[PDB]
Amino acid sequence: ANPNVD
Amino acid sequence: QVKLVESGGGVVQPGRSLRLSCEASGFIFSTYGMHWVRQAPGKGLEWVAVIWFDGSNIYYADSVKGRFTISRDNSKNTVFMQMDSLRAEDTAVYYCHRNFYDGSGPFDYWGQGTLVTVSSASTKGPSVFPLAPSSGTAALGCLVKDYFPEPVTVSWNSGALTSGVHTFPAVLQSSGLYSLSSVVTVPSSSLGTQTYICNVNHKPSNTKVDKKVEP
Amino acid sequence: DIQMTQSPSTLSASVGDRVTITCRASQSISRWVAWYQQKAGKAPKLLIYKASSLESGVPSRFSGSGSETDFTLTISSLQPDDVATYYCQQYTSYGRTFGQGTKVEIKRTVAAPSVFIFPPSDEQLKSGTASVVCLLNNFYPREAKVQWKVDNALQSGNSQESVTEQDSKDSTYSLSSTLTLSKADYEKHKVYACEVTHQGLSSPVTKSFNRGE
Repeated sequence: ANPNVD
Repeated sequence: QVKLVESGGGVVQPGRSLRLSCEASGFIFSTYGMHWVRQAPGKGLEWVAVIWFDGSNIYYADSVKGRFTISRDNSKNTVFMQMDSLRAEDTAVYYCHRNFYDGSGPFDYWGQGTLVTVSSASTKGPSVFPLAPSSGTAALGCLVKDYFPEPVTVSWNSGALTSGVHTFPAVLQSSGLYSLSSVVTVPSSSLGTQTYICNVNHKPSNTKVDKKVEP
Repeated sequence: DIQMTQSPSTLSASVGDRVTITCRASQSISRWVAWYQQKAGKAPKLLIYKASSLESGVPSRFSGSGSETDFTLTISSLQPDDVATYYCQQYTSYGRTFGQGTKVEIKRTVAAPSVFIFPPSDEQLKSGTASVVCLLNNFYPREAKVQWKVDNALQSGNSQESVTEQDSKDSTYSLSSTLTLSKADYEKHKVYACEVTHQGLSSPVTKSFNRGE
C-alpha cells in the first residue's frame, strides 16, 4: 500500500 | 557502502539559476525514489522534491513548484535538480536523501549537504592567520578571515587531531564577508615536539590552505 | 500536502529527565511517522520509524507512540549526547513533510571558563588588518560578558562573538570574541585586554598583553 514500504 | 554526494552549491545571484547534482554510490537507483531536502540557516528541514527510479512520481513542495526541476540521469546513478528564479528564501543547505522500508529494516541515508547562497555578492577566498600559543595547558588556533560565501571546513593535522578542537560558527563582518576561528587546547608539553597545522578548505573559491601554528 | 505540527519549539532539562515531544498530522497518516535527530552541523539521523520501531543503533531510551494523527517521541533519560533538534516526519506517499522541529538543550552545574588571549599574527599585520581574539573555553551557563579594553579604554562596535553548541559529553559552551582593528589603529596603543565576567568566576578575570613583547 505505502509506496515506501515493501 | 551507501553514500550520497551533493555538488553544485555556492553563491548565485537573485533571479538566476543553479544546477545541483547528487551522485549515489553503493546501491542501484532501480527501486523507490530519491528526495531533495533543504534547510535554511537556523531553520527546520523542508522536503522539496522527489523522483522515482524510473523518472515517474515526481512531486514538488508548493514553495518551489514551477521553479525547481528534478530529474535523474538515464545513464548514471545520479539525480539532478535545476533551480530557477532563485530568491533569498531559497538560501539553504540542500540535502540529497533516500528512504524506504523493507522486511530487512529501514534504509535511510543523507548526503552531507551543499550550501546554496542566493546573494548579489561575489565569491572571495579567505586568508588564514595563526593564533600562536603564547605565555598547565596551552591553546592555539587559526583565524580564517574575509571569505564569501559559506562554508569553510577546518581540520587539524589532516584530521589526526580532534580532541579539544573548537571550530566556531562563522560570523558575518561589517564588510559583509564571513570570518571564523578554530582553536584547540594542547598540553604545553607538546609545543616543542608536536607540529600543529590547520587545514582550511573553502570549496566555493577553490582555496586550500595549510597553516602551521608556532609559538 | 499533509501538514505536521510539532511541539514544543525549545526545551531544556537535566540529565536523566524524561523529554516528551509531540507531533500532530493534519490528517490520518496511520503509523507512517518517523522521528529524526539532527545535531549541530551534521546531517539528520533516523531514530524511530513506523511510529514505534527503533532504527539500528538507537539507544533504548528513545521511544515512540501514537497512531492516525497524534504521535509522541519520548526520551526516557536525557543525556548530554542527546542535545540536538528533533523532527517528526510523515511518509504516507511519495513525498515527505517534516515538523518544525524541537531543539533540546540540557541543564548542568556551573562551570567557569578558561580565558586565553591571542595577539594579532604578523602576516595579518602585513595584510593591513589586525584582529585580537579572546577565547572562553568550556563553561556553563552560556551567559557571559566579554569587555575589550585598549589602554583601559572600553571598546564598542569593533568586536564580534561566536559560541559553539553544547559539548556532546560535558554540555559546556566555548566562546570567541574577536576585536578587529585597522593595522594603523592597532600599532597605536600598547596594552590590549579582554575582561570576562561569568557566574562561575568570583571576580572578573582579565587577560592582557603588551603590543610587541
